Amino acid sequence: MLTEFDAGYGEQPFRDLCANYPGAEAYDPHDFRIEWGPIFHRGRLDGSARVLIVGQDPAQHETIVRRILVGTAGRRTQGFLAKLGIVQSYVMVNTFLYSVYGQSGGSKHKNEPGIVDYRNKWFKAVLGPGNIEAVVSLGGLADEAWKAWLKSSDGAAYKTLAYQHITHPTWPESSAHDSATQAANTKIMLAKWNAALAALAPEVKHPDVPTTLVPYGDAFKPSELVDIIAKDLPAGLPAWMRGDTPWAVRQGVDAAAKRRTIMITIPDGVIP
Amino acid sequence: MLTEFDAGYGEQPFRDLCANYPGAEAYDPHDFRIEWGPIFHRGRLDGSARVLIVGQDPAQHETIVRRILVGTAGRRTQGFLAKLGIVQSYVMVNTFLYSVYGQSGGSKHKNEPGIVDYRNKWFKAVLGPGNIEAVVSLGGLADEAWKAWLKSSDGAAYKTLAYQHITHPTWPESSAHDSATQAANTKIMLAKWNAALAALAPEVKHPDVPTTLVPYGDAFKPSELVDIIAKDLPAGLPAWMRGDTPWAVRQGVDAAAKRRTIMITIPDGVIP
Ligand SMILES: O=c1[nH]c(=O)c2nc[nH]c2[nH]1
Ligand SMILES: O=c1[nH]c(=O)c2nc[nH]c2[nH]1
Repeated sequence: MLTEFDAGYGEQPFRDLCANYPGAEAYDPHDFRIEWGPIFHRGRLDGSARVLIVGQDPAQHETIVRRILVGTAGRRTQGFLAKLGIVQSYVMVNTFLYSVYGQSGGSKHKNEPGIVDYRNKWFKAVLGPGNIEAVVSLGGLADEAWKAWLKSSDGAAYKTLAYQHITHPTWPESSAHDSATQAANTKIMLAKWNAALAALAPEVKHPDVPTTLVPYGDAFKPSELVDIIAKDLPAGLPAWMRGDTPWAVRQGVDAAAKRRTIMITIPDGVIP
Repeated sequence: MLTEFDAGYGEQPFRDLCANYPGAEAYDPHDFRIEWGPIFHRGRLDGSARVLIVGQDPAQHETIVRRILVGTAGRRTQGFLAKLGIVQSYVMVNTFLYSVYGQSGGSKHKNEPGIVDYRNKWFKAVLGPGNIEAVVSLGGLADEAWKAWLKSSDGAAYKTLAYQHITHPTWPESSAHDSATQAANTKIMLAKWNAALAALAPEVKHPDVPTTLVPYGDAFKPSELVDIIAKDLPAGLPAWMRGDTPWAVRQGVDAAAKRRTIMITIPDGVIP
């Protein structure tokens, strides 16, 4: 009858990190959805994490759960980790605290000191315990974020740490709308992902589950889409918030109204 | 620029309480909104609480914030405590972990062992430090909840503790729709609230701010409506979620759709 949960940011240095976060002085209130407040991480902050994930920016599901990467992008990432034998021993952090409000106008402010400095503080903290043995960045901006981190004083000691830059999980659906082109690019992604998994498997010497590598096909299998674990969510959040069915979307008659609203809908089958 | 927050349930005995909570085996899944998961509390759990508030059941605002009494009822309660000099030294718990559906019935189940046993555990925990000097129940069901606690072995030792049953803060708008009856019923409530404050002022000997009691008039004044404090909310939640303007409602084309959906709308003025 036991249900696990994440108990948040009560221990240092995370406690101070979450009380002194940057707002409109670092993140432009127009090009960033700072109106929803910062979503900080996902995963273990007790030091048991073995792989670090660097994502890009949060979406609307994350805006409700208050943990990053809990949508479709997250479930694809869970399956990627599962292939390495990693089931719970991970920590994820985003390139941006807030969501980009574009227009994909994310790279417009990638050089803001107030933004990079604060992210580096989170990198310094999660890497501090020295237990991370692999780092994976999602997309090109996370890639630039990690590489800019290794060029800083505090991060210079991680140039040797196993690292793979892979394509952002939502690239196929972001690059085209036709199911045909989307399916073709997915095959291209899964092929590139297979190359990264082969390079990381020998570096991950402490998996939650010993696992022989099984590569992706041309398309995703349902088993390669893994639900977020209960242990990642705050206390009390229902099981369907970490299920396979979408439940949050932005809704508005125009752009101004759509930005101001998130609609939450419980999947069918929960309520008798 | 420091923003405080509640870091949840990482310390015992609360950690185990939030990992082993009751579901459909104690709360009937039709007469209770268990689909949204449990909302546990609001306030201090470090032992600095001086006043215990016992509420009834959570609403749609609480379902997003994941703390109880953050809606209009909560803001009226804040102002009630503010008159006793209490600004942050409090802890609040609901009679039910979930929000009844309806209802109609709403009290069919007030005596279910699976419900009361678990609530008593939360009572025992918050009261353990022996720092609570006054208890206030909201509504008739919260009143019976406290009385059921005093009839238990572990709770018999609190029959001596100063206690006041006041009317549930959202009763006037619950009793009638015409603004005339609402204003009339409010006057009756504020009269009963003033009666409770007269009885509790000498019992609250450890206020965060020494304050001379100012009784209510015939209607609520803007100053007697106090916004929930940042320290009560999880890390990252934006300031407007603890503002004076409603931003959450259940909405649907029929009863079934309304139960499955919550609408979140950012107040005007937040986004530039
Ligand atoms: O937290 C997130 N990080 C991401 O990189 C991303 N992409 C889509 N959705 C996302 N959520
Ligand atoms: O947490 C809550 N407890 C209550 O008793 C209540 N009444 C209205 N809204 C409420 N929220």
